[PDB]
This record gives sequence, C-alpha cells and structure tokens, in this order.
Amino acid sequence: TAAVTTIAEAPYVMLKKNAAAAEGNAAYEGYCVALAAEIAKHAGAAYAAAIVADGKYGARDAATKAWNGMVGELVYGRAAAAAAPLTITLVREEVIDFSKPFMS
Amino acid sequence: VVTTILESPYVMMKKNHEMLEGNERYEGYCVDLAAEIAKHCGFKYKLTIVGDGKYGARDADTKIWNGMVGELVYGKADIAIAPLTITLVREEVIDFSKPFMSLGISIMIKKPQKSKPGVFSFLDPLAYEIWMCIVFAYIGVSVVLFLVSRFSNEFGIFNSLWFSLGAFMRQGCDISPRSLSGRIVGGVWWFFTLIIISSYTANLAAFLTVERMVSPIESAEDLSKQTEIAYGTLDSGSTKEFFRRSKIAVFDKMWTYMRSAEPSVFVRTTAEGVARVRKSKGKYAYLLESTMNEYIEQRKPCDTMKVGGNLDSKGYGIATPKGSSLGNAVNLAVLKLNEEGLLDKLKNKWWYDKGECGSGGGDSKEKTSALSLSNVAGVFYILVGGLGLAMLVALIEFCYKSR
Amino acid sequence: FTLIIISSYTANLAAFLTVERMVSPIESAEDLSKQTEIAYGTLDSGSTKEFFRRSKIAVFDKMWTYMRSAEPSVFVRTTAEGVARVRKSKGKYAYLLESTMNEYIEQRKPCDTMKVGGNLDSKGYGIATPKGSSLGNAVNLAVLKLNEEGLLDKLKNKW
Amino acid sequence: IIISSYTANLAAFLTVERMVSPIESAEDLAKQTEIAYGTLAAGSTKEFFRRSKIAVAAKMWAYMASAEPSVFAATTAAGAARVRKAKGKAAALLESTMNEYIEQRKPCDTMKVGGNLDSKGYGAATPKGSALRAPVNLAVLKLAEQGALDKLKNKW
Amino acid sequence: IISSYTANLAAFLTVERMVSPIESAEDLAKQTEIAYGTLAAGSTKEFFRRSKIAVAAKMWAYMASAEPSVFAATTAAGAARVRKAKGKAAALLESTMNEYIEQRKPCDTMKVGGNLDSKGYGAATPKGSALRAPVNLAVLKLAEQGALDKLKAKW
Ligand SMILES: O=c1[nH]c2cc(C(F)(F)F)c(N3CCOCC3)cc2n(CP(=O)(O)O)c1=O
Ligand SMILES: O=c1[nH]c2cc(C(F)(F)F)c(N3CCOCC3)cc2n(CP(=O)(O)O)c1=O
Ligand SMILES: O=c1[nH]c2cc(C(F)(F)F)c(N3CCOCC3)cc2n(CP(=O)(O)O)c1=O
Repeated sequence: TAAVTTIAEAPYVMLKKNAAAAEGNAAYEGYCVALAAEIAKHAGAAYAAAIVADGKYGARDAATKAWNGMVGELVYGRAAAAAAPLTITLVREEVIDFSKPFMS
Repeated sequence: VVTTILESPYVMMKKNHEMLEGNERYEGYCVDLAAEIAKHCGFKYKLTIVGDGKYGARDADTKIWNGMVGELVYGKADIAIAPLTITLVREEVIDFSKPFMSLGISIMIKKPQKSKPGVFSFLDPLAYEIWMCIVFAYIGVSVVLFLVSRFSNEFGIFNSLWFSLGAFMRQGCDISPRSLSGRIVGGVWWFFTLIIISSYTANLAAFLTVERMVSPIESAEDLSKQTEIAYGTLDSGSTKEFFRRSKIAVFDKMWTYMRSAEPSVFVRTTAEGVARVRKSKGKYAYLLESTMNEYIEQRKPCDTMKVGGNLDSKGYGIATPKGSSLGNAVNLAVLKLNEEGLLDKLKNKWWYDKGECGSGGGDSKEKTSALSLSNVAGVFYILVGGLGLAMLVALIEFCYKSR
Repeated sequence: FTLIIISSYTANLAAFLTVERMVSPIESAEDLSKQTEIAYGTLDSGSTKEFFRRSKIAVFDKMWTYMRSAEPSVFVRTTAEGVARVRKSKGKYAYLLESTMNEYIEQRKPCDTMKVGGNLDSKGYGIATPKGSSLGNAVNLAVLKLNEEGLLDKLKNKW
Repeated sequence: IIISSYTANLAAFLTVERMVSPIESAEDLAKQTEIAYGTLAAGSTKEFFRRSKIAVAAKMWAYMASAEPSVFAATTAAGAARVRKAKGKAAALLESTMNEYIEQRKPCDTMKVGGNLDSKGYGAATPKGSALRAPVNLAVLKLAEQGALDKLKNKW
Repeated sequence: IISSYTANLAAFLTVERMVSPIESAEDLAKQTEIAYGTLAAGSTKEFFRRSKIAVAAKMWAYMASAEPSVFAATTAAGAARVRKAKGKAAALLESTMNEYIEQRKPCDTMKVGGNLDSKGYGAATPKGSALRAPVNLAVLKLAEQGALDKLKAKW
C-alpha cells in the first residue's frame, strides 16, 4: 500500500458532513480526492489518504534546511504521493520530482 | 545538434537569408530560448532544422516517428527546442520538460466594426418599450381630454387627437382648453412631451459623440447557443480530434453542429481560415491554438481579434531522449527561466514589441462625420408613405361623398 | 436664423458641460511680466534672489523692479512658507524657485501645485574635489560615462 | 435658457456615462491610481512583485511598498472582506484558481477581470527516484487528454 | 431632422474640444499613427540604439522597421519631410537646432515638449595646455553675467 499526503482545507479537499460518522479516507471528499481516485486506476496503487499535520506546503527554513508539510513529508520518506496543489517551482523541483501540471 | 521548426513567430528566416544563414544568425523566439538555455547550460549546439518539416506522429503500419520525434528517438539530434504539444504518445517515447508555455483552443473572430446604419435607425435613442408607451400615452391623453371636454367645447375626438399631436411635435396648438379639467390635461401632457423630446435629443447626442463597439460573441458557451454564426476548425489535427473525442455538453454540441453543416466549414489551412474570417463578415469564427491566434491578431492588417478564454489547456515542451544525460539539465533551467520572468519577457518582446499595431494609439482616435442620407432615409420613406396615404384617403372620402 | 442660433447655443453648452478644459493663467515669464495682475515673489536672499538684481535682460529687469517696490512683502522667508503661500492664495501668487525643487514639490502630496514655463537661466550641479587631489580627474570621466549610459537620468526618473 | 440648459446637461450626463471603461487588465490598473490594490502579507505573490523586474510590475510594487494604510492583507479571508467592504477601492491580487472559486461559490459581490499575469502549475509530486514516478506522469497526461481533469474542475 | 441636427452638432463640438496634441515623448510613444525619424547616422540614432528605456526602446523598435524609411539622410531633408507630411512626420533633432528652425525659418514647424536627454558645448582646449584654467574661468564668468544669454537671445 501507499500513503498519500494532501493538504487539509481548500476548494480542493474538504471535510464532508457527518465526518465523525464516516471513517478512513471516506470521511474526506473534494476535487483532489476525486482526482487521487482516478490516478489509482492508472497506477494500481491501493492507498489511504493521510493529510499533513503541520498544514503548510513547505520550504527549507533559513536557519535549518528542514522541509515542512507535504514537500517535507515526501522527502523524509513518511509518505509518497502528494496528490494536492503543489506549485511546480524550482526549489521544490531540485529536491522532489513532480508530474506534468494537472492545472495551470 | 538540436532540431527546430519553421513556424514564423518561433523560428524565422530573416531578410537576405543567404547572407545570414545557419546557427550563427537566426531569428525567432525559440532561437532566443536556445541561446538562453545554452547560457544557463553551456553546451555545443548546432541549429539543425528538421528535415521532414513537421512534428512527430507514427503510422499504424510503418510504426516510425517522423519530424522532431523521429529526429530524437533515432539519435539523429540531441533535443528539440520548438513547440511540441505535450501529449501521451510523445512523452512515452521522449522525455518532456516542464511546459515552458501553456495555451489552449482560442476563438478567432473578425474585429467588430461599425455596420451600415439600417433603415429605421432614427428611433434608436429610445428603447422599443418607450416608443410603444409614447403611442399609447398619446392615445390615452386625447381620449381623456375628449371625455373631460364632453362632461362639462370643440374638443371632439378628431379635433383633440390633432391638439395632442400638435403639442407633442412642438408645433403650435390651434386651440387651447378653457375649463380647469381640460387645462390640467394640457399642462401635464406639455410637461411629458418636453421631457421626452429632451431625452431623445440628449441620448442621440450621446450615441453620436462616443461610439461603443461590442463583440457579438463572448465565449464558446454562448457561441454554441447562437448558431447564427458559423464557426469552423482546421481540416484534421489536434482541434478536430479534440472535438470529436470531447464529451462535455457544450463541446459535443459544437461538434454535432460542425459535423453536419453545409458548406464545408472546415478549412484546408490556417491561412485560408484567417483569410475567410477576414473576408467574410462577423458570421465566421475560427477555433485555433491560442498562441497562433494571439500572434496573428498583432500582424497587419490587424483586422481580427481573440475573444473568450482557452477551451482546453496544453503546454509546450523541450523534448529530450530518454537516456540523455541532458534530460535533467533542462527541467531545472526551464523552471528557473520561467521563475525569473525571462520567458515572459521574451514572449512579450517577440509578440507585442514586434507588433504591427498598438492598442493605445488608436484607443480613442475619435472622429465625427456628417450624417449621411443613409442614417436618415428611414424618415424620408415614412414621409412619402404618409403623403401617399393622405392622397389615398382623400380619394376615398371624395368617392364616398360623391354618392 | 433663430433655429440655427438656438441649436448652436444648446450644442456648444453641451460641449462645455461634457468635457472641461483647464488653461494655465500664465505660460511663461515674459507674459508674467506683462500681466502684473498676479503677484510673483522669490525667496528673500539667495542666488534665485540676487540674480534678478544683477540682471540686465529687458524682461527680467521689469520682473525685478516690480517686486523691488511692491506691497506687501512678496519675498518669502523660506521655501516652505513660499509653497504654503502659493497653496493658500488661489491664483494671485507665483513662486520663482530652482527647477529641481519645483519638479520635486509638484510630485509630493497634496499635488496642489505645478510648474509652468521653461527655465529662466541655466546652472549646473557638480561633484566638488580639492585642487591637488588625485581623485580630481577620476570623477570627470565617471560623471560623463554615467550621463552617457542613461543611468543618471534613470536615477532621477526613478527617485 | 432653462430648457436649453436642461437638455445640454442631460446630454453631458449621458455622454460621460457612455464613455466608462472598467479596469480590465493589469496595465489599466497600474496607470490608474484611484483604486488601491493589495497582495497577501507573505506569500509567493508578494515575493513575485519584489523580485519582479517589469516596469509595470515594478510600478505596482513601488506603490504597494508605501501606502497610508496597509494595502497588504494578513489573511486571504481578510483580503476578500476588504475588497467587499471597500466598494471598489480595494483590488486583491490572488491566484487565478482561488479567484474563480470565490467569484463563483461565494455570494457574487466580487468578480475576476483580466487574464492572469504569470504562469505556474500543480503537479502530483512523488518522492525523488520512486518506483511510481512514471505511472503517475502517464496517469496525469492521460487524464488531461480524456478531460477527466476538466470535467472535475467544471464540477467543484 | 431638427433633433438629429442639434445632436450631431453637439457631437462635433464635444469631440473637437477633447483633442490633445502630442506634447511629450510618452504621448508620441503611446500614439502609433504618425511616424518619427532621426538622421541616418548621428549621435541621436546611436542614442536610441544604445538606450535602454521602455519608452525609448519602444520607439527604437518602431523606427527599426517601417514600410517607408523613417530615417532621413540630411537634416535639411528631415525638415522638408515634416513640412510635406502635414503632421505625419515628427523629426527628433537637438534642441538648439529645433529652436533655430522654428524661429529663423518660415513658421511651418514648432518644437513641443521638453528635451529628453542632456548635453553641453564647451570651448575645448588641447590636453594639458596653458589656456585651460583661464578659458574655464572666462566661460563661467560669461555665463554668470548673462553674456551667453544675451547672445543666444540675439541670434
Ligand atoms: O505551492 C503553493 N500552493 C498554493 C496553493 C494555494 C491554494 F491552493 F490556492 F490555497 C495558495 N493560495 C492562493 C492565495 O491565497 C491563499 C492560498 C497558495 C499556494 N502557494 C503560494 P503560498 O501563498 O506561499 O502558499 C504555493 O506556493
Ligand atoms: O505537436 C504539434 N505541435 C503543433 C504546434 C503548432 C503551433 F504551435 F502552431 F506551431 C501547430 N499549428 C497550429 C496552427 O498554427 C500552425 C501550426 C500544430 C502542431 N501540431 C499539429 P495539431 O495536431 O494540429 O496541433 C502538433 O501535432
Ligand atoms: O550651491 C547651492 N546649492 C543649492 C541647492 C539648493 C537645492 F538644490 F534646492 F537643494 C538650494 N535650495 C533652493 C530652494 O530649495 C531648497 C534649497 C540652494 C542652494 N544654494 C543656496 P542659493 O545660493 O540661494 O541657490 C546654493 O548656494
């Protein structure tokens, strides 16, 4: 299995009503959850959505080169696929490998 | 050894190509891109234009790539600094950069220019509802004046309709009401006519002073609904295949229309398409790649324009064969060029600075001309019609009274 | 005749109300000397003041012998008081200052003033250096190159 | 005199109202100075303007750097509120997707005008050198072809 | 007919009233339908080529390519081209020559707008000569007493 790292709140991924009633990834619904279902059928991954805890997208802190959030949760091996709106930028690119944009 | 292609705004042959030929002297947006990608990643490159002259594609039986894909899969050249629509098939055989330019299927229409003033244009300064309300207000005022002068006195219906009409057209009145209740009606109708005539004159002056042109169609969501304007693609390619493979409601409608429509709306080539848009009136709209449309609307005669957003987004890449050690040396440089604001500056210069026309110079450029007979003749027709009608009713009354 | 005249009056009045044109009451210093309805004053003592005394050009001698004998005191204690007086009086006061200070002032808030007319007499700003310095000739060439590169103009434009 | 005056001033009203041009692009907003525009406090949009080397962009940054009130907004929720309360005085500069979400799935007090100034995208990133690095690039490229990436946007 | 005579007359008067002549270089940059040309080879064309200014580069991009040759071979030709063009041509020459032509020539032309760049004339002396300091003093003292402003206002 694989663990996905999406951000918590946006127009993209949200908490559906009766969040306590539902369990697992099914408690969560949004655009980038509907997407991260489609990609499964094209790559075969059987996953379980796992939102970043810090709630930041991520940058190497000036004092300490420690990436935060999803781009952090990826580098340190905590979880693989970042099915969420990460802007394709140079600094993230030199550390992590993206895909082609799904939105511009 | 990098390929290219001959598209005019991207890689062009300058004046006297014989004197200035080869990598030493080329002009184009992709040329400056190659120069900068070498400045960031120093390497030996020689501008070897593709021999086939077209972009990649594979024949079902031949199963070979041709153009800037065949020149790359078969080791004929290093990379391809040219517009490649990133797609599934091409990626499966090459390694694509991050898109250095994003685009879509724009909508091309002829620039909206002032039409010939139609017959019956004189009643434009006031809406239709106001004209109808004026007619029925006149017929209401005359009836009420008649009833008032015939409760309590030559204000019969015929002789009161004439008074109301005379008071509206600013011509002096033959007679005037004498009672109080007739004078109230007279006064309020005088006020009404004064306000309406002032409003008509003022709004007409506004129409003549500042002219305001509106695009007949704004977006494809409304271009599908219109259907009085014929819109067409190229013969076959990304655009036609996209429309046939589409499944969204609006796009499926815009394909069902064009699949069954006469004459041949699909155009043989983009030059013929733009020529057809320019030659015809605003009844033809052309659906092409956003970049080509933006470029075309800048060159002379600047008779066209781009309307509406991009229908479907796809980007352009910098191809590189899979095993190349240069494969990862281009992603990072493209991202840095995009982030520095250099690629945007390059496109801005190459497209607007080398622009045949500018928007600001002709922004107002306002000039006023004398009202030609075409604007007015809609009232000359009514005048002569009224005269003919008057002679007709005169003869009818004469014949009826003779017997 | 009456139809044409009334139409002309209404149309021209509509033009007056629609687009408005504002004209500067005074254009240049020659016309300012000719008018003399507007009182124009300098700073009390300085180059911009001593210039008019030691001036023999026809117009400038008039513009001095006017303000030489006129009441009340047009001459202002300081440039801040001069600009305040110009802002206060609606149109009766015109101030004659250095071109650069005028251009700078008209850019600051509340932007209630403006500079009209060309420069009356030309001066220059330099970069002083004592006579025996070995830096004396290392600044001429730098200034000329900065001027020629379009960099000094870029600097003034920006700031 | 009074009737001629009424007609003339009415014509002035109508003519002036007819030549009204709303702020449609970034250049028009740059030249015009009546409306104040403010980015977020700290983000990629402000750093863009600071690092911007375009005269029109620098003109905005020179304006946004110094203003009698703080044109900058601390939170994007605050930025939306400031524009609504300012009644045309505030013109936020946010990313295109959020702008299109706010003008659509929020009470329509605001709208998006003019094309976006810069470009960027959202990849579905994977850890460097991972085994599923490609069968995600292929997945995204096929989804964008079949429109499943464009049906979904038109939905939410 | 009377209503549409009065309305169109108001249109003429309003439009004629809101007309703005090309006053500065920025206005000539935004405007695009009249052509401006410099000398074929001089300190002003090389100025534009070496200049890096959004407005100036916009002009240079304009003057680089034009269906007629905007550049003029001789300054006498440049003056004639503007006169015959009836407002189409807008020469770009040094301020002093502009002020001489608009004044001591039949007034078909005029100078509008402040000068774009700065220059200066000097009574030069050979490098390391004994007539350097006294000539510098002579020029400065002449300018202080206006003997350079009385002379310019004369010729
Ligand atoms: O990778 C990034 N992804 C981002 C995703 C979003 C959004 F999805 F829209 F929430 C936003 N917003 C737009 C502006 O209002 C606040 C939220 C910014 C992003 N930024 C720049 P940040 O402002 O530094 O986070 C990134 O760099
Ligand atoms: O990979 C491709 N890249 C392409 C790039 C371009 C352009 F960007 F314009 F250079 C164009 N044109 C569109 C109309 O203007 C002239 C040519 C076609 C391309 N096609 C063929 P399609 O399938 O019709 O898009 C490809 O296959
Ligand atoms: O060398 C001199 N350089 C000067 C430069 C300036 C300015 F450029 F403006 F800073 C001024 N001001 C004029 C009004 O605005 C504020 C002060 C005075 C100067 N003076 C005194 P002056 O003799 O009265 O001209 C000099 O002597």
